[PDB]
Amino acid sequence: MPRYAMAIDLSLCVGCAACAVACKMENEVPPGVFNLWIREREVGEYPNLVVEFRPEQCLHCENPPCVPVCPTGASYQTKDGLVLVDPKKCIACGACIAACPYDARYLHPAGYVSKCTFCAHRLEKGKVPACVETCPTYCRTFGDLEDPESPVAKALKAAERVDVLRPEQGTRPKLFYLNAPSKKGLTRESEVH
Amino acid sequence: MPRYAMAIDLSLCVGCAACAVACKMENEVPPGVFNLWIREREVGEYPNLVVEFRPEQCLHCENPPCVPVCPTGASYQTKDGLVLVDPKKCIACGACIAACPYDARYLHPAGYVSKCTFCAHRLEKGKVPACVETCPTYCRTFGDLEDPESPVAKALKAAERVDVLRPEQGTRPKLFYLNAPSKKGLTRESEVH
Amino acid sequence: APWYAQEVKSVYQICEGCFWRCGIVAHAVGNRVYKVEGYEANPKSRGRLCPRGQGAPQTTYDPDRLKRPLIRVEGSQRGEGKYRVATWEEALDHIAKKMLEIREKYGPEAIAFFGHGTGDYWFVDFLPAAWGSPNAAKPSVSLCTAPREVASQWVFGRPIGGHEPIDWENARYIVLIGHHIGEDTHNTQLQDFALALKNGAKVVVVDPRFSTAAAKAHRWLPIKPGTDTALLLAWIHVLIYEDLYDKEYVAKYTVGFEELKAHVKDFTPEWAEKHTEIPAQVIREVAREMAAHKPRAVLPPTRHNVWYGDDTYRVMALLYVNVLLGNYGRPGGFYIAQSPYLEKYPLPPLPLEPAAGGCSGPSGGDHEPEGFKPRADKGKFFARSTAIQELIEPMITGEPYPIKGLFAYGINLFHSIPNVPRTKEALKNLDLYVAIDVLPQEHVMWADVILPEATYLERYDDFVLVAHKTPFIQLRTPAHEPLFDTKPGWWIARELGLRLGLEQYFPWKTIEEYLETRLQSLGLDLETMKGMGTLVQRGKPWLEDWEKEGRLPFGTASGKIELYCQRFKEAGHQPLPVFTPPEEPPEGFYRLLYGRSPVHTFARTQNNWVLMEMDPENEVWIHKEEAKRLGLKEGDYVMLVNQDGVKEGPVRVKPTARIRKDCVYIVHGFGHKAPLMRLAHGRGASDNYLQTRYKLDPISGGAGLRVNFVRLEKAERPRLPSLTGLAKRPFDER
Amino acid sequence: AEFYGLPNAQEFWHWTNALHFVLVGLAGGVALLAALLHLKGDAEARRYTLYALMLIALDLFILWAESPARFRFTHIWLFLSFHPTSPIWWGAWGLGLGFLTGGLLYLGKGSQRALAWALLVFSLVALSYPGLALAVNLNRPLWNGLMAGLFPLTALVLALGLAALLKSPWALFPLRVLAGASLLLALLYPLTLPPEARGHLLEEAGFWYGLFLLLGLGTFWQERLAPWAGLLAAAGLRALLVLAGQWQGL
Amino acid sequence: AEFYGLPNAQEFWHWTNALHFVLVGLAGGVALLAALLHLKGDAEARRYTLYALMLIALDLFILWAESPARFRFTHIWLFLSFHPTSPIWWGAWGLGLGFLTGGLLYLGKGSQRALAWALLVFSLVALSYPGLALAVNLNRPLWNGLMAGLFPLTALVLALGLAALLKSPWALFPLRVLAGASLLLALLYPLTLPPEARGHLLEEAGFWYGLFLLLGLGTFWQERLAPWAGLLAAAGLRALLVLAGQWQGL
Ligand SMILES: Nc1nc2c(c(=O)[nH]1)N[C@H]1C(S)=C(S)[C@@H](COP(=O)(O)OP(=O)(O)OC[C@H]3O[C@@H](n4cnc5c(=O)[nH]c(N)nc54)[C@H](O)[C@@H]3O)O[C@H]1N2
Ligand SMILES: Nc1nc2c(c(=O)[nH]1)N[C@H]1C(S)=C(S)[C@@H](COP(=O)(O)OP(=O)(O)OC[C@H]3O[C@@H](n4cnc5c(=O)[nH]c(N)nc54)[C@H](O)[C@@H]3O)O[C@H]1N2
Ligand SMILES: */O=C1\C([C])=C([C][C]=C([C])[C])C(=O)C(O[C])=C1O[C]
Ligand SMILES: COC1=C(OC)C(=O)C(CC=C(C)C)=C(C)C1=O
Ligand code: SF4
Ligand code: SF4
Ligand code: SF4
Ligand code: SF4
Ligand code: SF4
Ligand code: SF4
Ligand code: SF4
Ligand code: SF4
Ligand code: SF4
Ligand SMILES: [Mo]
Repeated sequence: MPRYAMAIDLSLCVGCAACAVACKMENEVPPGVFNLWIREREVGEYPNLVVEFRPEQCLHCENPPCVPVCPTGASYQTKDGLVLVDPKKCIACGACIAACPYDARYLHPAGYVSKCTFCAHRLEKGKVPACVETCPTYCRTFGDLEDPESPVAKALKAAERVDVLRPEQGTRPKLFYLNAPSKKGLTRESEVH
Repeated sequence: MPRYAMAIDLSLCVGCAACAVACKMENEVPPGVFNLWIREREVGEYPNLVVEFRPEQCLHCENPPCVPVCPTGASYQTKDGLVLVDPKKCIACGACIAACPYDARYLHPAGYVSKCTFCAHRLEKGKVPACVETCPTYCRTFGDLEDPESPVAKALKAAERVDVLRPEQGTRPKLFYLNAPSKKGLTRESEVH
Repeated sequence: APWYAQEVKSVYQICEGCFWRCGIVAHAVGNRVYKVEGYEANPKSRGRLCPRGQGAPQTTYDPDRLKRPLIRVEGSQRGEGKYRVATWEEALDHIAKKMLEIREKYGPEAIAFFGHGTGDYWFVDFLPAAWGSPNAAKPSVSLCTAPREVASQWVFGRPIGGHEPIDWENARYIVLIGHHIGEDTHNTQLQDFALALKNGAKVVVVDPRFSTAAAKAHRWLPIKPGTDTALLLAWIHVLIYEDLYDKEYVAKYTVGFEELKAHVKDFTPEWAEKHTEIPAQVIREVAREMAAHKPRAVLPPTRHNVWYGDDTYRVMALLYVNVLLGNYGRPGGFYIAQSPYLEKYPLPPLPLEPAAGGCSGPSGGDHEPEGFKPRADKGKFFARSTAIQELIEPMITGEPYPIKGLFAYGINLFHSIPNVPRTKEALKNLDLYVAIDVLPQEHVMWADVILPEATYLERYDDFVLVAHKTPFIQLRTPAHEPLFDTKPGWWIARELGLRLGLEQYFPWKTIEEYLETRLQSLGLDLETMKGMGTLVQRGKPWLEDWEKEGRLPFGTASGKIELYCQRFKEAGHQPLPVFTPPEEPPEGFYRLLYGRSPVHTFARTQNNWVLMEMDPENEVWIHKEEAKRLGLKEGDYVMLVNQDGVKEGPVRVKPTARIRKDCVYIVHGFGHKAPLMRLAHGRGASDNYLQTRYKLDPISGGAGLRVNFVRLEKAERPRLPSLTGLAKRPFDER
Repeated sequence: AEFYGLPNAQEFWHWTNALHFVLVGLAGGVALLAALLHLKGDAEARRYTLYALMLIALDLFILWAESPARFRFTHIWLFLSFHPTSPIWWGAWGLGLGFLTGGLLYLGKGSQRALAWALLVFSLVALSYPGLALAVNLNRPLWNGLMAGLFPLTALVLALGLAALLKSPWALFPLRVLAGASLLLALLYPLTLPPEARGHLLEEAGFWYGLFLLLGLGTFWQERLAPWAGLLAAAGLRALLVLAGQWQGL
Repeated sequence: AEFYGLPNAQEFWHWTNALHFVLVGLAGGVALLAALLHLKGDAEARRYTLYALMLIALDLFILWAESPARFRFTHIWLFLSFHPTSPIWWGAWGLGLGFLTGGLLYLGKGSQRALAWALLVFSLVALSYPGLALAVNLNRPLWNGLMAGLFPLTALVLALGLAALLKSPWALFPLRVLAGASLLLALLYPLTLPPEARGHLLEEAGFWYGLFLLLGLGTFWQERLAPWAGLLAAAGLRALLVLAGQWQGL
């Protein structure tokens, strides 16, 4: 019934990869695959140099292309907006990886697809995700979008600007990048070459 | 040598179609068509009510899809970045209309296709475009993007954010919207209902 | 199957990820700490942790980690890697045997003790002093911090210290000279910096590289390297000559500024601009801007200060700017950090007990005839601190006097000390070489008897006390017992203490006993601390707390500006004029630079798969146009050859534009040549190996490192084992 | 939501042009038939060439009679320039040259296999350009890549459907194969669209679409309904995509 | 441009899932031949029905064989859930019911030629699903709408290529017709992509692409070159599009 979301204030992200490492430890994400990674890109030229540190992970899209594509039903979207995988039904076919626009998904070496989980295991015990917890810069917030006391909600409200990766896709990413450092918004590779 | 552009500050635009009427007048744009129009969209409920007034007209895309698709060579991009039509070659096939992602062109009743000209007629004689001159709010700026002194260059430099319509087509518009009212950026019909 | 829906045991710990020693909570399931977390109530981590802290646990579960003592196979050459497994007993006897031989032939001072880490209290500060060697050194002094500690001891009479006392939260204007925060991922500092960004604080980063901190800055001054002092002097000049400084602060807590004004007379924003390449106007503007925010404008001194070799001058100058903004001891700049009270274990005095900074009778009038031989680097620079890179010359020329026998406790000899060939030569020449430390790293293999030391999560370490607003104490309990034939450092020091007849210094049989005795002073018992972790004490932070009390904190009476008497009296001119134009790189070279990669803490983290996975190699930063002129592109690898011909393994080329054309930048700590650290092994380039030279700071012990130049030769992309494949080797607890 | 003035988002290609679209399909595909016939040395190659010429003429005539610049006489530029990136330019040259090539074939002048391969190539240009005239407009969500598949296959169903009405014996089997292909791709077409575009196609059309899908199924039923059904499905589908795909829509 | 960690942008369907793509082309294409041969009464309806059962089975084995989830036996869920939005799901049943159906047809029992209608339907589902399993991912620029057309056309080129090598008289002509349709759409495909997607395609594959296009032109020459040359072209393109389109790309 809530709408779970994550917001990352890029004006504060320094791209240390603490969240990324906290994730790997917590979810014991195996070598070679990542639920979370950082992307750092410069937009350039001296008087006007801009570096965007951008942590990427499952955005737990509100309209996830990775769910519909699943034949098994292992890819499901939860009532509060978490896209999760039930590995019991996963036939590791990769359809969801093909349909995920963000590279958030991987084949776990145990034979099923995995990806960030919004720390489902913690959310139920009433805790905040591990990446949100460890963040030194206090740039990531989390919570229920609909609860205005939520740290995501308040941050979205306080943001000077809010962006999302590949909005043009159908998805409605529920991971919001707040104050994007470049005036043109989130950095894209096509805008480089 | 210049790379011509236009910058419109949306934080100042009030959607009084002055520019739209000035162009209608200056360019004798016949009745049912328009090189320039204003779109006005509201975003949001009570305590966060934003209204975006947005003039729309040829963006004189730098990578104009409206040019390659033209069979005759009527549709052409100038060395300074103006997208124009040599009516003498225009067969009014409408290919350029099909290709323009911005509803910027029309079939003029004289038998050829027309659209915002960046007031090439005025540009050539050293004047600024009609829209730019008649504008109570001074939100539009024009100039050579390459000249750090030009009004557009300055405008862009001083902008809090810069946006462009449908950036994901890859047209590289040269009509920049500054300081869009909504945190999420330029308004799209898709983010409605 | 997930560690968290299974057995967990959660101890309060202390991170040995770096020396910030963040207080953490360690969660183990069996003998494997799976997650570590910061905890509020610990002023350092306050619930958060940096990447390295989160991944730090892996070393314990590193296959490659050291497991049992080892003794160099007699007859084999130190270079070679032939060792035989020894018993803790046989190793400790072998060491005590050799040490006493050296003692009874050369004296104790002929054994040098190099160390780093929490355990370095045993192997650097206590045990060598019990044994009477003054040649105990940490790289965090002359390879990092020494210029700023000397400068800070001269100017206030205090240390900047481990957890530097910048009142980040109330700062309104922060000027960073170097200080690549965000890359330097010291936990509380990043939190404090983030917070200050959040509260609207404005940041100015002075640095030839557009670094992460510059990415968050309102002004980036891409200063010409080695030119910072010129900038700072021009700031002192705008602050004084435009009369923007805090007069009463100057008038009441300062002594001697009537010397600074005259000194800086010609050090103009136009003079500075010539050298600096920062336009006079921006120079003037920044000075005015920090003045406009007076006592909430700070120029927090950076930590690694050992650049160029005239570094104490640079720090002095910068500390004067702070004084001139009258920010020291006020909200918004620096608070006064007081050490916490925790009584030492009662013991007889040590043969040698040093003083660390407080001077007036610094080195000369304080080291000579009293214990016995002086620190072997005693006359090389003015300051009394021991300079690690200055104690390895005796190892070779045997000059001042011979240094036979060297201990290397958790200290990278080939990565942390410049001039690796010299260090290697020094090792061969040794009668004894010991290497205590966790994984197998090039320098450890060169030892005569290696000692695996219980990982921070497996041992109890004597309390950590951090001077701070609020003085606190930390305690690390072992989450699970040592693995393999591994031992805690306090235990190794105790045995090597008993074996050398220093039993009076180690009258306590156990560390729990040792900790309890100490804990007893603060009506506290060990069990109790184990449930708290961190015991935070009061502490005075602002000048007003001192003053309303009748006292002021400093050295001699007040803050000496541009002063310190016995230097000007004898040995060296007093102020920072030494803007002294750095020697510029030869043609075809760049001035090597170096820094930190958020995920990695010096070179000891390359074999960590969790962390290597985030950053498997370093990358050389060269300007886009420079890279374009050389013929390099984004996919390219290159060898960096320094001015002395040393070549460093292929490193990826990063053209990307955040650097002057003047420079090149590589993260420190890569380029290991340690086949047994299977992941670390042949990746990236090592700056230390290219840092064949250094310019010694005559004042502090500093090894000025940014004085090396490097050239790029194209190289083939390297062939390396798959890191994931190596990451997957399971950890066999045996 | 509200405007002052209006964006020029009105239909630029009318029923008139959709007709051109159905016709150039016929034209091109009959020119392919004539080419392949000349190539098998089959006797019918001659009149199929006349037809491909007629349909080429009929198509150029309505391309011109429907052009707002019909009396400005600017189409000459179609032929005095080189615009390889433009489908309509390709289309002008394919048909045009395909009409000369097929003109000489008819008049037994200027060679004859080398003219039949030419007709083959120009008729592939003409069969190919319509779907691409649509498909290159990546701003129009309905004119996706499949248009480059739907238009060529559909132009074939038109030609073969015609050939079969004219009782040519060879064609009622290819007509069913190609009509099966076209209808399968036409059925999977909507599933190839982003939700909003499919929903737009379904709202604005569909029922017509779905009717054209059913219709075309009669190409596999009764012998003499088969070409009509195939013709109307293929033409209905072509015109409907042309009219319904002129949408930029967000 | 620089990362700490890495996006999981690694190939997800490897050369083995490109191999299955080729076989399910065959499996579905032949299953179509079979049902049509049934429906048509043809003597060969049996020969081809037991082939399609092998091809189908070979594929379903390769489908499980290549799945990292094989020894976890999770495929049973492919058949115990309703997931109409999922191309792959539709192919599980299309090949599953297509199997049973082809069993009940080969074992001449249960029912006759009402079952060939079911086999026809299931084969269309099996012919349709890969093509859509790719095109459904609107985040993959290369896998555009044409995949939904290029795969079924190409699967029949495979089925008819096989059929023609097992010397069935009927197979050559339709193989050369669908091979022409296949090859022409395959040629138009690049022109359908946005410039960066096309550029990616030409640098990543292309040669390979232009090779298989050229190779496929071999269906229109000799015999026992023809079925081969069209068969390698169809499987080339199929495997290459699966391999080259796993790009997300900006
Ligand atoms: N060239 C160059 N030199 C430098 C620097 C530089 O950037 N460039 N940085 C300088 C700075 S600022 C500093 S602070 C110093 C850092 O100096 P160091 O601490 O020397 O650097 P590390 O590479 O961290 O190596 C420490 C060693 O301790 C081992 N170790 C880790 N944990 C433990 C433990 O629990 N017990 C034991 N016994 N050993 C352990 C590691 O394996 C490693 O060998 O280096 C200085 N030296
Ligand atoms: N991840 C991580 N973080 C760490 C550590 C770690 O090992 N890993 N180690 C910690 C330790 S002990 C230390 S000492 C610190 C080290 O970090 P700091 O104390 O921040 O070191 P600095 O040299 O001050 O800053 C690095 C920057 O100095 C710049 N620099 C180089 N030359 C010049 C110059 O001439 N003028 C100026 N203004 N700038 C210049 C470089 O371009 C670089 O971006 O970080 C600590 N934090
Ligand atoms: O195919 C079309 C052609 C070929 C032209 C112009 C050419 C001639 C020979 C009259 C068009 O104008 C047109 O649009 C009406 C075509 O289809 C869109
Ligand atoms: C990607 O191609 C396919 C899969 O991925 C391996 C499947 O799992 C499945 C699952 C279904 C069965 C019948 C084994 C099908 C049908 C398929 O086509
Ligand atoms: S903790 Fe913040 S700054 Fe660090 S990687 Fe995560 S989002 Fe980026
Ligand atoms: S890999 Fe698993 S979760 Fe993903 S689509 Fe296949 S069955 Fe579903
Ligand atoms: S980001 Fe990708 S994997 Fe995550 S929910 Fe959205 S579509 Fe699925
Ligand atoms: S929410 Fe949990 S799983 Fe997702 S990135 Fe953060 S720690 Fe990892
Ligand atoms: S004239 Fe100015 S205010 Fe009026 S519509 Fe144009 S930009 Fe907006
Ligand atoms: S309508 Fe005119 S300008 Fe547009 S493509 Fe046709 S000829 Fe060119
Ligand atoms: S705005 Fe329209 S006319 Fe201008 S370049 Fe873009 S598509 Fe062409
Ligand atoms: S620039 Fe010219 S075409 Fe554009 S709105 Fe102004 S007058 Fe009209
Ligand atoms: S600063 Fe980071 S790496 Fe260092 S001890 Fe603290 S958490 Fe560990
Ligand atoms: Mo340091």
